[PDB]
Amino acid sequence: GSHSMRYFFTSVSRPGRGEPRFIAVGYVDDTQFVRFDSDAASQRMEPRAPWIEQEGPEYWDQETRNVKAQSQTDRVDLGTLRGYYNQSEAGSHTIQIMYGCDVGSDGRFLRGYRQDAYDGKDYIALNEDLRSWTAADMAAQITKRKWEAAHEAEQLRAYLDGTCVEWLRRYLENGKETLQRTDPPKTHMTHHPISDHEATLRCWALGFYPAEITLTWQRDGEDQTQDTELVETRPAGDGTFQKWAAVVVPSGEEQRYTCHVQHEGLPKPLTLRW
Amino acid sequence: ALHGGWTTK
Amino acid sequence: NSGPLSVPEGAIASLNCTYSDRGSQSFFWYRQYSGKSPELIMSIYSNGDKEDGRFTAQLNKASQYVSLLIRDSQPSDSATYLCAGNTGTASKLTFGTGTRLQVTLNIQNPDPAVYQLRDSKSVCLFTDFDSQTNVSQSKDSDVYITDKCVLDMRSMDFKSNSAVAWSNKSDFACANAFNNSIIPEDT
Amino acid sequence: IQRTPKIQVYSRHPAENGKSNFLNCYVSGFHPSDIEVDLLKNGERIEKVEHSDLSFSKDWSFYLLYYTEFTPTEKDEYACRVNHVTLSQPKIVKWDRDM
Amino acid sequence: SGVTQTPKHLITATGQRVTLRCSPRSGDLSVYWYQQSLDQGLQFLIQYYNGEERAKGNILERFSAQQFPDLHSELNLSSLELGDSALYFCASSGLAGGPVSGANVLTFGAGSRLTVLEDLNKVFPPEVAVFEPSEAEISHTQKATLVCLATGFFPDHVELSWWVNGKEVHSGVCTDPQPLKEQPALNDSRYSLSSRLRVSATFWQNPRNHFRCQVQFYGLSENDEWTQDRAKPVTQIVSAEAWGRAD
Repeated sequence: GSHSMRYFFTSVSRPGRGEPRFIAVGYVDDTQFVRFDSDAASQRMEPRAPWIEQEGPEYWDQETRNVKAQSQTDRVDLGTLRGYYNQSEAGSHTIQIMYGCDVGSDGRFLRGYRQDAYDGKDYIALNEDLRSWTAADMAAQITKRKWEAAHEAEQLRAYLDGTCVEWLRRYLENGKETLQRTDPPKTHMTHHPISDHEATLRCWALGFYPAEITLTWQRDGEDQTQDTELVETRPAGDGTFQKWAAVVVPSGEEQRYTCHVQHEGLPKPLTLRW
Repeated sequence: ALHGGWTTK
Repeated sequence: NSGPLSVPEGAIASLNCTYSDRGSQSFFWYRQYSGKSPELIMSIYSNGDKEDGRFTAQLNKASQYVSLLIRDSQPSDSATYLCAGNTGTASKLTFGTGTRLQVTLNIQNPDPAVYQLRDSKSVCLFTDFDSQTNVSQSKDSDVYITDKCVLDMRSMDFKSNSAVAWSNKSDFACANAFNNSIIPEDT
Repeated sequence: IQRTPKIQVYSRHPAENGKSNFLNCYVSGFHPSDIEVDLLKNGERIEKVEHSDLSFSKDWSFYLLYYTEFTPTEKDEYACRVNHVTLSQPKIVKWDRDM
Repeated sequence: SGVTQTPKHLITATGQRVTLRCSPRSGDLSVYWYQQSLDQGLQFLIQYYNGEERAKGNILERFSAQQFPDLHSELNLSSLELGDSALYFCASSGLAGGPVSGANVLTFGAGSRLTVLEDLNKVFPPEVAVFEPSEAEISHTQKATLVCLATGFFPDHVELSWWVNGKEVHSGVCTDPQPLKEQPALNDSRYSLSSRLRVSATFWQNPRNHFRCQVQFYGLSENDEWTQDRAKPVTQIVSAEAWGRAD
């Protein structure tokens, strides 16, 4: 299978309460391995996965320096954009940045991406061709022209096919015991009578990795998406994920419904019947 | 690892 | 790599750089004339080749090879060329060992001779000599001989070379001032 | 511009009474990021509660996970109290093993 | 340029403290301090970004640095040694927020040359003399080459130029690249420099042409103490004039 490394950054302007809050998190495919909090006491890049703690002090110094650089740039951009939209100085605003790169099973570079948002709306993104930028509003056209004049797309592309992919290969080779595993989901089913007429028949799948899983309901061959209420895949906390999908069924015909679970850790898509 | 720098918006 | 190169005018100069840090992502060729400040002349981001005007930069990151190719070298290209590397827009630039490029001029009509100038005191001027002429520094210790110099009269496009020796003693004549010299043409 | 957190209270493993486990409260889909999340045992706060580091999904909506170690029993009931800008009063979601 | 460094020349003794000020280009946020000695190349010292420290390289603890909120920076050196004599450069990259235009490059400043001496009692201004073209050159090549010799100065800080009738001339001018150490055995020996200006023969034969050789010597900044009875070897200009002969 393919793999991916991503970095998430959130800067929140809290005027009057000091300098903006800045939080940075690093993920390898689903696993958080580095983090940084602008309010943390260490003020350093901290490990969060057991397979990243084995890096030398030079690595941690470099990552700390780069994180603080990102924080400085984002703290400047907060005021820049607050002035762009003529927004009040007392309002709290949020900049969110995500960038990363994907690799294949043999370790070859597949694609890369960067996306920046302001207050939860898309601000500026890197196109699929890794050579142009897509801007949402007129304020983002300024940043688009600014980054085009600064050859930023080329430098980012040189970062993606190089440093990014190489460090992702290193991370996959170092934490191969837990990052290349495929935990199959353990499935079961519960039945809760809502009233004397209808009942909720819930289909559970627990302890699977990664989080990509498909839960479907069938009434004798056809998928009925009129009552299927899926739920955000939640982290168990130990490294696995959980997900349930329920359906409201008239009491007396629970035997006509089937739950189908599709996951990469299962040879055949399982079928559950109450 | 991370990137080295980026241009202000 | 430290020079000089001594590439004649109109030829193709090729410089290369030794870079230590293996973590850089973008590379730059700066040019620095003597005493002045380094000014950027080339930027390269992708592995491979890039060309701009008379300059051609080349990069192979896996082997840490950075090279510059100056086409149709001119006398205004004699300077120290430095390579630098960075990992982002405002990241730190680390410079490698630069290389000195010296572009020699071709004289069409040479007329070597040695003169003597007298003013309020004695120097011997040796001008109009060929481009391929090595000038030794000092036969004795009380004598001072400087290296070459290039005078470009732009009102005639007339380019010539020169050198000066001087001393204060009776043992200084312009015929024996250049004891370690070559050209058989005189006053 | 603003979005209300979706709250999920659950346990790490199938809660077998009398065996150690963890109590998870996973909030997602909210914006802005400022949010208070507390874990209540029989109504009172729990102070030994560690939370994950802030991240966000593809729709720029943040998600946090609060967890704490415990041992489920028959009489002890647990809940999660979430207070956000999108909520006029703090929302309490009770734990449900039989779900 | 846009980047301004102060001072341009500085001469101090061992164990002293000096300060180098640098205002970056209008529109840049980051300020880099580099050191270039003759032995090595450009060595990265430090880099600040919008007041905060952005990067630090191999820099001694005797060196402090700061960037003020007005984006200008200062670099303080303490307990100066002879090996600390180098050329310190200040560059500015990084682009401020907004529609500010400019290239995503490092713009270097004019530099500031610091020379550390064990004692300032060996600093001497140069003596300048102009030597007129010979009768042989006027008749042999139909040209005329005036020579200028500036001898007996220390340290190396010097700039030579030619002024014809009050206008600085550059056509047909050549100055020596490196000064010549008078006694190459002494560590604190003086230096000499030569320059040449070549014009046509009939131009020098005009007795109304006035050629001046000007030597700008950078020395003490009129703030250093001077005890010996000779004149202060301060930053000054020594000139040697010459008129044209008709014979």
